[PDB]
Amino acid sequence: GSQDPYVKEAENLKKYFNAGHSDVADNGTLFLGILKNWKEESDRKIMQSQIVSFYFKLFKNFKDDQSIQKSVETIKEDMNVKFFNSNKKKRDDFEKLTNYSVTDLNVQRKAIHELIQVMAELSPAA
Amino acid sequence: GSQDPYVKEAENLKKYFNAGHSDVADNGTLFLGILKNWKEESDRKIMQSQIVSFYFKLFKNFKDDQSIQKSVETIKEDMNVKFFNSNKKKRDDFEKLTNYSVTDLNVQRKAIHELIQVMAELSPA
Amino acid sequence: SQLPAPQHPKIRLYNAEQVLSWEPVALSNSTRPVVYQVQFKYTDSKWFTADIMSIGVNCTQITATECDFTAASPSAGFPMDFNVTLRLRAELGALHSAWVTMPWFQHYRNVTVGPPENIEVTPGEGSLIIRFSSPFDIADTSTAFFCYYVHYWEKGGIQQVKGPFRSNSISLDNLKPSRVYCLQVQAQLLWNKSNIFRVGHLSNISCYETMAD
Amino acid sequence: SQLPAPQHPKIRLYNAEQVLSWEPVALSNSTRPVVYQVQFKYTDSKWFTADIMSIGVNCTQITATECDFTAASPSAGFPMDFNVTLRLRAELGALHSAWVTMPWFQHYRNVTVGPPENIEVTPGEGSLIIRFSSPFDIADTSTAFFCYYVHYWEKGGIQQVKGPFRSNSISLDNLKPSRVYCLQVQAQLLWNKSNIFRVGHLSNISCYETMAD
Amino acid sequence: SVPTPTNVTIESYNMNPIVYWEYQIMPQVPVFTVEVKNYGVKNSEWIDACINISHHYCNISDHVGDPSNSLWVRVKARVGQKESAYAKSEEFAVCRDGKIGPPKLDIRKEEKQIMIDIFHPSVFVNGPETICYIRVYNVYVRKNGSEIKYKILTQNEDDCDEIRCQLAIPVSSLNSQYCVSAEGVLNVWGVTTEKSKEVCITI
Amino acid sequence: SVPTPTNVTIESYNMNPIVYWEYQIMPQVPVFTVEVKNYGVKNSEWIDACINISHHYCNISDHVGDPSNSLWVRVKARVGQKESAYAKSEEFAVCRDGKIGPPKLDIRKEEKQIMIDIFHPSVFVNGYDPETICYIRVYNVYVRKNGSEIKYKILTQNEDDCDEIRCQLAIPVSSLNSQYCVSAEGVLNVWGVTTEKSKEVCITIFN
Ligand SMILES: *[C@@H]1O[C@H](CO)[C@@H](O[C@@H]2O[C@H](CO)[C@@H](O[C@@H]3O[C@H](CO[C@H]4O[C@H](CO)[C@@H](O)[C@H](O)[C@@H]4O)[C@@H](O)[C@H](O[C@H]4O[C@H](CO)[C@@H](O)[C@H](O)[C@@H]4O)[C@@H]3O)[C@H](O)[C@H]2NC(C)=O)[C@H](O)[C@H]1NC(C)=O
Ligand SMILES: *[C@@H]1O[C@H](CO)[C@@H](O[C@@H]2O[C@H](CO)[C@@H](O)[C@H](O)[C@H]2NC(C)=O)[C@H](O)[C@H]1NC(C)=O
Ligand SMILES: *[C@@H]1O[C@H](CO)[C@@H](O)[C@H](O)[C@H]1NC(C)=O
Ligand SMILES: *[C@@H]1O[C@H](CO)[C@@H](O)[C@H](O)[C@H]1NC(C)=O
Ligand SMILES: *[C@@H]1O[C@H](CO)[C@@H](O)[C@H](O)[C@H]1NC(C)=O
Ligand SMILES: *[C@@H]1O[C@H](CO)[C@@H](O)[C@H](O)[C@H]1NC(C)=O
Ligand SMILES: *[C@@H]1O[C@H](CO)[C@@H](O)[C@H](O)[C@H]1NC(C)=O
Ligand SMILES: *[C@@H]1O[C@H](CO)[C@@H](O)[C@H](O)[C@H]1NC(C)=O
Ligand SMILES: *[C@@H]1O[C@H](CO)[C@@H](O)[C@H](O)[C@H]1NC(C)=O
Ligand SMILES: *[C@@H]1O[C@H](CO)[C@@H](O)[C@H](O)[C@H]1NC(C)=O
Ligand SMILES: *[C@@H]1O[C@H](CO)[C@@H](O)[C@H](O)[C@H]1NC(C)=O
Ligand SMILES: *[C@@H]1O[C@H](CO)[C@@H](O)[C@H](O)[C@H]1NC(C)=O
Ligand SMILES: *[C@@H]1O[C@H](CO)[C@@H](O)[C@H](O)[C@H]1NC(C)=O
Ligand SMILES: *[C@@H]1O[C@H](CO)[C@@H](O)[C@H](O)[C@H]1NC(C)=O
Repeated sequence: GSQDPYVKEAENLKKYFNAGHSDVADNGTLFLGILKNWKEESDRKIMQSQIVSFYFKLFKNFKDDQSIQKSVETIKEDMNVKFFNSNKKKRDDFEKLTNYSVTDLNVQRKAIHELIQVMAELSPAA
Repeated sequence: GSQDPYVKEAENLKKYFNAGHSDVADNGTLFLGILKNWKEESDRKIMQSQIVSFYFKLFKNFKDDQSIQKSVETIKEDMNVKFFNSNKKKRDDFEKLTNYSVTDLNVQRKAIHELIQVMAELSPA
Repeated sequence: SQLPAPQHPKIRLYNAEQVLSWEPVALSNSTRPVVYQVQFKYTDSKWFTADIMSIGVNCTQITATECDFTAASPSAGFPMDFNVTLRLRAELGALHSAWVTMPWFQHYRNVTVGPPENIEVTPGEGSLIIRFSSPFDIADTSTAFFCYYVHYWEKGGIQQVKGPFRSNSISLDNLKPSRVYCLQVQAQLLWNKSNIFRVGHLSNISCYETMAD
Repeated sequence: SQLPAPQHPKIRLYNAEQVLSWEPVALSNSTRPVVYQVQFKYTDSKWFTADIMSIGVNCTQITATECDFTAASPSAGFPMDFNVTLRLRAELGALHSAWVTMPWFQHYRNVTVGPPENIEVTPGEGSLIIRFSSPFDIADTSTAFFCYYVHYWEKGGIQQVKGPFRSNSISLDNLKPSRVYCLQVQAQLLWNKSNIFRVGHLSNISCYETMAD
Repeated sequence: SVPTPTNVTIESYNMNPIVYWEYQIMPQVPVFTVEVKNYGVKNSEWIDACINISHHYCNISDHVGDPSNSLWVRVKARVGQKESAYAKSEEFAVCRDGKIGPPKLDIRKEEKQIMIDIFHPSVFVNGPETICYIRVYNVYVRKNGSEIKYKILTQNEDDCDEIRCQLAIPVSSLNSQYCVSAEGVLNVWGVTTEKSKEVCITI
Repeated sequence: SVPTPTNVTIESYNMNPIVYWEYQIMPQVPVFTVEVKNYGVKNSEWIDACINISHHYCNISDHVGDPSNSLWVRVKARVGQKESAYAKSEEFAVCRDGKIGPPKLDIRKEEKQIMIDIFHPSVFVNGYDPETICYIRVYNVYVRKNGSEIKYKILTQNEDDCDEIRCQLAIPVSSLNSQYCVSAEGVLNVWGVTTEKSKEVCITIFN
């Protein structure tokens, strides 16, 4: 009946990737096991960010499979709603950080430069 | 004198990478500009997580440069203290998520499987 | 080649309805009826054809000058949280017109909320009990809910507003017994993300007399 | 080849000191002195040689049976937040012994805190003023700090403990005037990350007489 | 070669799933073994549930980890000393594919209102912090000819506890017939529990 | 070819940095141009600070963005219509390389204690980018009673001890003759740069 739009589309991708086969149960879990260890939202957002960034990269690889484009882009928007709270700036800043190439010589020089002020505010505000 | 251990080691890497030259100022900022947009810790940790994963990735490529190994892993420990609160489990869970290959056929099938229950708890309680 | 674009499109966001309408496109030399194609896109996404698989209704190469996304079934249509952008064009075979692109909308943010339905009032001793239906059924109450206001006043008196209250039933306590009171019910959609509120339309006036004892 | 490993190593974590010691290794047929090598490692790190470049003290190829990390200069040694693991071995040229690996330590977590230094007590009207120095100087007070406890009692009386208090000066108000009181000062190191505490050692007992009025 | 079983299905009520299958009639009486494989356990392999059993069912309530975690069931047949190939079932999520009992409703009068108590279904009996629980209660209250739907969220500490949920509806002295039925909605898949037995009361 | 300047240095006090350089004496009077380039500005380009100036200094307080952001300074010389190559300086962080004034100390007696007021240096109080990393995190307050000194630490984050105008410390005292002399210094947040030590203020217990 009434269920969040991702459920319908997520199980559609489940069939396309054969994620319903009994062989997926092998070799533990990627995200579900870790996420149960961290109940504090600060810890969760640290882990969820890496998980959300993972799905966006995965969907980017299958942007050419037009069979699943409907299911993919619906889940992407629901992630934009649940995780980024529909904040377009939050979504756009997130995408910039991901796309930085760690082999771009200019990027690492700027990264090494900004390191001090990044470490300066890694700890929570007083 | 009394300063967090990263400062001494971070500016040593600046000299090694020539991050002190005036040409680094070009092309805006990577992290500093974004980090000033988000003051709420939930928003900060979302951004900082991607930044911390970036530095760990960068350090991993230079694991063979013995000139900077002391400075590199000293900064790593200070990150283990400041960002992960010295929680080894937090550090290890973070390291696991990063090492996941997005092209491993087995990994994406499991990711598509766990997607439903991941989305279920993306929002705060 | 090129055709004239459809004229003056409108997005009707009333209650749970989602209807896109436009003025038909005609030609002087018209050989066959012109069809239209509707497409939707999210904030940073690809354009999709509005077809039975994508949205559950057939809105491409259709003869009608409107398309109702919410007609098929409950919860069908675009999710009320999503940021949806629509565009439209008229085409006659190989010929097609320019894309008429609508402004972006989020359902909770742009909806025109109607009055509460099926209002029933029963008198009590110096009070009036009001039971009513919600303006429309929301899937997730945690993300959005309704706040109701009752505008009550004695006949020939000054306005008084009781509210807001979450429940669909309220008691108008402390009223003058055996006196006529008139009331109006008005809802308010609250979306926690928006931190701005949508003021719903008021219902018709209806006056009732309280009991004696 | 192979040598006997150093015997009974110990890590002294007292106040701000960080000293690794061990029992010497001897041979029957010994022509020249045996040296030792100390190495340190972080939680998920590489082993580093303890040399003037790495840690500011030379603890590689050394004849001594100890290695003092905090002796060189102020702020020298391992950061008191860090998870530090040390290992040790004896070597005689090509021959060396097995690695004796110490348990991991965090200084705030494993330190044995000493008593407050330079305690000065001055009597007041029905009171005693206590000023003292901190057990050691902490770089970041927000990360770790001291809570002080004063164990005071009248001669022939029962113990009473005032505390805890953050300041290095305290007033023992509400005391019997012109009476002798004996006191001890004891500190407590609190690390907010651990939310577990290091109980400091008490100072010597010293008795003082309060003022007249 | 012994034939493989057919039509393997899983039916769960109150998170107690049972495996069913069909087998052809044969001169001998065949015995079966039922094996379960859960998602979310380290080094997951097929766990034996029922061993060399002669009937066509197997209760696997003990093999239910998280009611929101997928699980698979396969069954093979043994006749004499020769066994058959496995008959694997579709993935089964107790929260999604299963069904939950109705909540218990209690009604009582007060001076100016009616207190409706919505007791959680018998599943949530203390006697594990899973995704599968109730997020909203659809409480249908029919007064005379018309019924209006109410929504009570479990997250509201002021309206629900772990043992009960309450809803207060004002009433008047005139003749009125209040009939109340309530159902629960699950968090992830929106699966509706069975509708409670409609309890009424009159003024 | 006109020679390039030499020995470029930057000295900052109270976040007012001045650029200095040396140049050889010549028959004509040469003029210089000083250009600043900050880190953290989109499409960063060199900003002119002093234009065709004849002396050997240039106050660039207006070109200070974040006191913790690096900035670079280069200067060239012009004689007649011919110019010289630029003389670039090392990177300069106002918070790291600069120096900050001392705090102002006020002392006053009460019945049972002494209230020490530590007013922040005049840089941070005014009616020069705000919300910066660069500020004081702890105050090292040294209290000498007769011969003996004990170090105190007051954290800026403590709302109960510090506000936007001052920081306070309360020390209990007794009736006997005592000489309390107090000096205080500030420590910067990231680089730990210590401000100048305050002028020692004393007080005596005559009663
Ligand atoms: C400060 O830093 C130290 C050093 O890194 C940490 O101590 C280590 O902590 C890790 C856990 O993060 C330990 O790793 C464990 O090792 C086990 C095997 O090692 C044992 O046996 C060898 C001898 O061959 C010795 O090293 C030692 O006696 C060990 O006891 C593994 O079996 C463990 O894995 C198991 O558990 C995990 C988690 O449940 C599962 O995922 C695995 O599949 C497996 O079941 C584990 O990897 C390591 O042994 C510790 N070293 C020492 C010397 O103690 C401190 O924890 C750290 N302190 C803080 C506060 O951060
Ligand atoms: C919803 O998505 C739309 C589509 O991107 C956003 O509208 C446009 O956004 C771009 C990029 O931010 C702007 O350049 C346009 O000016 C926007 N259009 C209009 C008409 O303003 C819209 O901002 C999104 N909504 C939210 C709340 O983020
Ligand atoms: C599980 O991992 C092993 C290697 O670690 C691999 O051989 C195996 O195929 C994996 N399981 C599945 C179902 O792919
Ligand atoms: C800045 O980026 C441009 C391309 O976007 C590049 O050509 C240039 O070299 C970059 N700046 C520096 C100092 O490398
Ligand atoms: C959509 O409706 C129109 C009616 O004008 C029809 O011609 C067209 O074939 C329909 N499309 C599909 C895919 O059924
Ligand atoms: C919805 O409202 C927002 C803000 O008022 C506006 O920017 C947007 O254009 C509106 N959308 C439509 C379709 O009117
Ligand atoms: C309210 O008044 C309108 C007239 O504008 C009418 O159409 C509508 O039916 C009335 N509502 C009810 C419940 O009678
Ligand atoms: C370290 O000290 C020992 C003293 O036994 C000395 O032999 C050795 O040369 C020293 N190492 C260095 C690098 O100076
Ligand atoms: C330090 O303390 C921890 C527990 O707090 C203990 O596991 C460890 O062995 C200790 N290390 C030393 C060197 O005493
Ligand atoms: C405390 O007593 C010990 C004797 O055990 C002595 O060595 C030490 O100096 C005394 N401390 C002071 C401050 O007098
Ligand atoms: C198995 O199920 C199918 C479809 O439901 C049905 O046609 C068939 O008769 C069933 N087989 C048995 C043995 O009941
Ligand atoms: C299955 O077995 C469990 C105990 O193992 C029992 O509680 C449950 O009621 C059984 N299922 C049914 C349907 O009886
Ligand atoms: C310039 O600096 C160098 C090195 O610091 C010094 O030797 C030289 O004397 C300086 N020249 C002048 C003119 O100050
Ligand atoms: C530098 O200039 C600023 C603003 O122009 C001024 O406030 C400051 O006093 C000047 N400093 C010096 C040393 O001249």
